[PDB]
Amino acid sequence: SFSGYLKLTDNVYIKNADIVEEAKKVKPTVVVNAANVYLKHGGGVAGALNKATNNAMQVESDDYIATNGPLKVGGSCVLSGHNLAKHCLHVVGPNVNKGEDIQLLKSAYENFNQHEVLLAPLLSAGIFGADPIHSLRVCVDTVRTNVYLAVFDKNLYDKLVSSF
Ligand SMILES: O=C(O)C[C@@H](NC(=O)c1ncnc2[nH]ccc12)c1ccc(F)cc1
Repeated sequence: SFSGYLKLTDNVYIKNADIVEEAKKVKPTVVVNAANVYLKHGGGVAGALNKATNNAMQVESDDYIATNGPLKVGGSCVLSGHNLAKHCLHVVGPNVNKGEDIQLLKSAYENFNQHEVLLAPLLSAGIFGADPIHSLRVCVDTVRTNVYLAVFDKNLYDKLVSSF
């Protein structure tokens, strides 16, 4: 059901789209969230996905943290996708604006290999502060399963495709 995506490799596809609108249209098995270790979904992709769930994502996330403690940078957990997908894979890429190690970006993308197909944002890009051209290269060199990337910023999408 994914449509209008540009094929970058055998398994990586990309589109200039709002991941919330894409998830509402496709209802994928898995939507990836650009999470932090506390699952505090304030801004960026996380804030937008949580708002689309009417805060149900944050209520579920707070119960998960109260039981399990925080995730590791480079780690993930599978929770409900609520009204957006069957599941949400919350993945923690390093936040360069918080001083985190960019070398953990490959470990973050490895979580995608546990799922046959995913709708996802570009990890550690945007307000997480990493070079998005680097994030796209690590994605295509790490993920082996079928990944549909939704890039919100139009200017960024154009820059990523022309430089790929
Ligand atoms: O412009 C971009 O694609 C990069 C940016 N993505 C979004 O904020 C983004 N991407 C897709 N759908 C969206 N809907 C509402 C926001 C949103 C970003 C990626 C990872 C991250 F950790 C933080 C931000």
